[PDB]
Amino acid sequence: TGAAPADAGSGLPALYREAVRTGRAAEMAELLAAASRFRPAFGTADRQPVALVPLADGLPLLVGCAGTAVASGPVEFTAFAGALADLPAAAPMAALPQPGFLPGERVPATPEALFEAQAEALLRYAAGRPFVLLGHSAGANMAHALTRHLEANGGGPAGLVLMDIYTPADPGAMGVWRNDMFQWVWRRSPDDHRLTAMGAYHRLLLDWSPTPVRAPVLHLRAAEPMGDWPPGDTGWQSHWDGAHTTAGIPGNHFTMMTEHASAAARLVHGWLA
Amino acid sequence: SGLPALYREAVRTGRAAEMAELLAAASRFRPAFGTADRQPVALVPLADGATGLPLLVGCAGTAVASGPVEFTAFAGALADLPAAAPMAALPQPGFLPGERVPATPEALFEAQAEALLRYAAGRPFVLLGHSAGANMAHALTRHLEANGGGPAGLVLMDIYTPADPGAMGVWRNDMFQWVWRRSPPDDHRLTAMGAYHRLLLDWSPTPVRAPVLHLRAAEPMGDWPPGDTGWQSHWDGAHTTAGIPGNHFTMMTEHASAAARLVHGWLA
Repeated sequence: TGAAPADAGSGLPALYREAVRTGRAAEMAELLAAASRFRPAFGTADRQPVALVPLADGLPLLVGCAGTAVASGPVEFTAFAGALADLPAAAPMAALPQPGFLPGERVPATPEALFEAQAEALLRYAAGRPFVLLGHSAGANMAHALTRHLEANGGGPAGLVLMDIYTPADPGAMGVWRNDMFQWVWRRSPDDHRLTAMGAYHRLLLDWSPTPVRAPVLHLRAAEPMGDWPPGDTGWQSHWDGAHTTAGIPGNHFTMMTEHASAAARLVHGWLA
Repeated sequence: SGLPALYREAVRTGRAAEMAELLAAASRFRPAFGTADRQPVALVPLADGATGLPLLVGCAGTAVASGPVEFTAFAGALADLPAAAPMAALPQPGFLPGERVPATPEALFEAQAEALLRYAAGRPFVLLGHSAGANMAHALTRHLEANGGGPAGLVLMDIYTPADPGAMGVWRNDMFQWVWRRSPPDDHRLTAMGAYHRLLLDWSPTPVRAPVLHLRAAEPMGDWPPGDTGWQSHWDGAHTTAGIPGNHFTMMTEHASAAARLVHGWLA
């Protein structure tokens, strides 16, 4: 019936805005996931290329896998990389993008086509150097899956850093806060292209499950809830059984990797090698 | 790219079925008008009174190139038949910029009924629809008759049942392809189409009191392997049932004068 008549758009962005204004992020995410079925997609035979984006320069290569939100891309690491740079003996860093958010890239048809494409960029960028993968929010899901694929094919990273991971199919607090997230990722920045990419990766991440990896895991989790939590406990918190190290980072699900990315850089640094 | 570019990919790949489902879903985020906050509807005059014939009111259909322009071929023929009845078109709210969609069937039809009865100024009228517009002319006849009025007639052209469309199920993709070329569809027309798909999927072919002139296409728009007449529009209990030259679309393009000579004679 109309939450903000002043808005004069009509595409998916306007429909997106009207979803978040009326508390229907879940309904909208499904819409976007169904929409991505009509985006051309690349498969393993004709993989579109992927280029890692340099981020900074005894430690292994650090590789940040971009998230799958509209706000996501290499940019999301730049505070972390900048804080990482001015550290003594700091690792060199790169960034793995998720293809399709930029024009006019295809999304993957399958996870195998994605990880085959990201894995060839990765090994070409790293040479024989050991690497450690990292990712935050949905980028944490994306980095664990790439890990699965690397290890399954006889390779792998030296360790896996997973900042504030949740299960998309079992969202816990991240479902309760879904509309709150959709709010943030817009303002942080969104066209139809980026929005259907988010839809396609959301479809990918409905088949995701919290399965083990060989690589030692570092699990960073925010100190503050991003939304409100009526139960009043820390039941909202990200979890990872069998993590080598679990470490709290000040800030919330997002501000841990902006206003407080300095502390994450320091703890990552003290954990490597 | 947007919903225009997804729509064409769906049609290019034979998936107009999923595209109608998507737009139905996408439309549930369109701002809507209820009966309380009604969006005004205005009739579009097409042909002047040339009696004592009733006013013909075509009901606009629900696809992306529907509206009062779909009655230009028909209304031109009508205006050069001798002693013609006048005619106006009734648009469907939500397809033009800045317009909202109807929240409920009740909201749309109270808006339309208001407008239509204003414009008539006492004159009896005949509701006329083609394709999904037939379902809308029917659904408004039901609404009016339920509330103590109604048209003196109803003209259903090539009406199918959306939930169980038979041949229009088979040909949905040819439908979508043609309605695009006829147009240039934007997000706002695709999302309106979707809103009207949602309401039409609940539509059933209930009987009406007014006499029904049923007009149907001679030719199968798409191919029909069965080789029989199971592709044709079907209205049991119609007053009159006439075949009109052409297929679902050209029956109101090239052969509109055929439809209009026939309507004209049926009315008088």
